[PDB]
Amino acid sequence: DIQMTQSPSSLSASVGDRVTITCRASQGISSWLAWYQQKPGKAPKLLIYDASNLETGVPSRFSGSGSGTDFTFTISSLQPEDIATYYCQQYDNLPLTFGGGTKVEIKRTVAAPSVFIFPPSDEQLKSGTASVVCLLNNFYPREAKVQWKVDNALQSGNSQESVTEQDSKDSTYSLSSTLTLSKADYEKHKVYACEVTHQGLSSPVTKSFNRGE
Amino acid sequence: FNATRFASVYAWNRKRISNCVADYSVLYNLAPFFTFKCYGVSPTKLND
Amino acid sequence: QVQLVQSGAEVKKPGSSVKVSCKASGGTFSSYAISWVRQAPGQGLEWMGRIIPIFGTANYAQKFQGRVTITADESTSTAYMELSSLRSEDTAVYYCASLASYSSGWEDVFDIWGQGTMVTVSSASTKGPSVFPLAPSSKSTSGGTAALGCLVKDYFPEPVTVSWNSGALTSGVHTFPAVLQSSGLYSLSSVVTVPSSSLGTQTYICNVNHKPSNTKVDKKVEPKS
Amino acid sequence: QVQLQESGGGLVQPGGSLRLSCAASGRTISRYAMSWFRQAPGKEREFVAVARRSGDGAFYADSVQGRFTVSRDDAKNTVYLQMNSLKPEDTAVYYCAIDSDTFYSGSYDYWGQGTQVTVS
Amino acid sequence: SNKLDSKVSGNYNYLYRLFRKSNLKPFERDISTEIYQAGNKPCNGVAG
Repeated sequence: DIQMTQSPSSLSASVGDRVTITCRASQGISSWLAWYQQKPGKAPKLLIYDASNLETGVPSRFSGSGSGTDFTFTISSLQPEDIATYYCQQYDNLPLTFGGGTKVEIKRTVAAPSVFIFPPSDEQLKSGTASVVCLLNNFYPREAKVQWKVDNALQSGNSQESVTEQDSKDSTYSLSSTLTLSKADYEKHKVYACEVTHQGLSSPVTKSFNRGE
Repeated sequence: FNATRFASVYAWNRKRISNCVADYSVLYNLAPFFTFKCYGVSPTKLND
Repeated sequence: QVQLVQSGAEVKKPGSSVKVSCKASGGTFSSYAISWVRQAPGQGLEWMGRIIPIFGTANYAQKFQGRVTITADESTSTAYMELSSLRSEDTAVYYCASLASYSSGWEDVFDIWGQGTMVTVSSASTKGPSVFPLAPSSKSTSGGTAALGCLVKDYFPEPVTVSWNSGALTSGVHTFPAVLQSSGLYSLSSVVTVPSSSLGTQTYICNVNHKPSNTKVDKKVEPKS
Repeated sequence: QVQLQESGGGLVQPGGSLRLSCAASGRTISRYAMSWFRQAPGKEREFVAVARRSGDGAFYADSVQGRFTVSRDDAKNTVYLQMNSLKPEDTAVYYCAIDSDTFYSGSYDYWGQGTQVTVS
Repeated sequence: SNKLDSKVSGNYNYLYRLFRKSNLKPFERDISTEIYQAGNKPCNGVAG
C-alpha cells in the first residue's frame, strides 16, 4: 500500500519568518496529493488537494510544488496563532495514506521557569495513597529535569507527567511531574524535595518540605 | 491539456481563449497526445 | 449554509455494538455526502467509511470492513454508522464529515464537520469524581506569590470540566490534560496562583462538573503558616 | 567529568572581527549539544549560541543572532564562535558550556571555563 | 491515462452522468444530482 513520510518533523522560527516543508510518497506522481493544517484535537483546514492547486477561500499564505515522489509545501509567514502541525495527504488511489506530521512553532529568547512544589494533604493520606506534584511554569524548552529527591535521595520510576502546548500569547511552555506513593511508603520517609535546573537559570534550585512540619 | 483537473466528465471543465498565437503544429501534435483530429477542415489548413 | 449535528457522549463495554448519528441540515439533503473519522488524544487519524445518502452507495477501509456499517436516511435528515467489536483502543473523539467535493471540480476532500462525539470503551461504571485540596505553607512562598489547586480523580465517563466557579477570581488559573488510570478511571489537575496580598484571605474554591451526569463538585483550598 | 576550556579572545579594535576557540579532550563530544554564554562586567549570565549534530544551521540569542555565528567539530572536539564588527557593548567575559545531558533536547548550563574579550 | 491513473480495483473517482430526463443543449453543462425519473416520476431524495 501507499506510504509517505515528512521531513523535517518539526520547525521553529520567529514571528514573520519563512517556513517550508516537504513530503515524500512511495510512488512517483504529479497530482492527486493534498496538504492539511492541523492542531491537537482540532479540525484540519484544507489548503492543497492536487499538486499545486487550491480552491476559493484558500489564503495566498500557503503554496506547494514538486514532481515525482517529492513535493514541497511553503508558508509565506509565521505568527503565534499558527502553532499547529502541517500534514500531507494522498488520494491517487482509494487506500488514502496520511502524512507523519511536521510541528511548527515560535522561536523566542530563554525564559526561566517559575518553580514550585505541591505537598500532600491529610484527606489525601487517609485514602491510603500519597502523591506530590512538582511544577515548572512558563519555560521555553520542551523539558527540564524535574527530579524527585525524597530524603535528599533521587527517585525514579514512581511519577507521572503532564504537558501543555506552547502558549500563543507569549510562546512559552510549562511542565510538571506528579509523584505517587502509598501512605506506608510515604511515612517511611521524612523529607520531600524537588530540584530544578534550566538553561536560563543561574544555578540548580532545590525546594523541599518535611513530614514534621 | 496538462491540468487534468477534469477527472470526471460530469461537471467538466471549460476555458476561453483569445489574443495569442494558435500554433497547432505543436499543440495536439507532440508525442504525449495519442490521438488528434479536426472536423470540417484539415489541420494543415487550420495551421495558417 | 450547511451544518452537521452529532449526538452526545456514548460509552459501551468491550466487544459490543454501538449506533451513532450525524444529523445534516441546511440547503438540500440530497446534494450532500457524509463521511466518518476518528481522532484520538494524539494518535493519527482513522477513517471509517463513506456514504452518499441520496444514492445509497458506500465503501470502507480494509481495517473496518465487515465490522462497521453506515446507513443514512433523508427523511430523518441524519446519517448513521454501525460499529461492532468495540475495544479499549476505540476510546477517542469520533467525527462525522460532509464530502461536498464531488460535483463542482473539488474532488474527494471534506470541508465541513459536526461537533464531534467522544467515545470510550472500558469495564468501569459511571460515577462522580473524587476531589481533594492542598494546603501550601507560608514558608513555601516564592517571590512574594504562591499557588493553590485541586486534583480530580476517580470519575467516569468523560467529558469533564475542571475550573473555578466564576468571576475574575480565575486570575492566574492554569490546568493540564487528563490521564486514564489502569482501573478505568480518568483524572485531572488544576492550579491557581495568588500573591501574598490575597492568598488565604481570598478563600479560593475549585469546582468540577461531571456533565455526563451533570454532577457538580467543589472544594476549598487553604494555606497554612 | 565533562571538562571544557576556551582559547583566543583578548584585545581587538572596535568594528573588527575575531574568533573565539573552545576545545575538549578525553571524552566523546557528540552526545551533548555545545553552547555558549556571556557576562558583561558585573552583570548576570546570558546565553549566546549553541550548535547541534544535524547541521541544520544553528541557534542564537537575541543580542547575537544577527551578527554572530557558531560551529563545532565532532571528530576533533573543537568548537568555535565568530565575532563580527565588535562594539563597546560586547566587551565582556564569555563562557564555554556543555548542554550536559546525553542526547537531550533542552540544555543545562555546565560552563567549563571563560576568558575576556575587550574592544580597545 | 490508464498507465498512471488506475488502481487494481479502484478509480471510483471517475464519474459520468448515466441517466437524465432530457438531452443537454449544444456545449451545455449540467452539474445537478437529482434522482433520475427511472420509469416513475423522480422521487424526492428517497428510495422507491
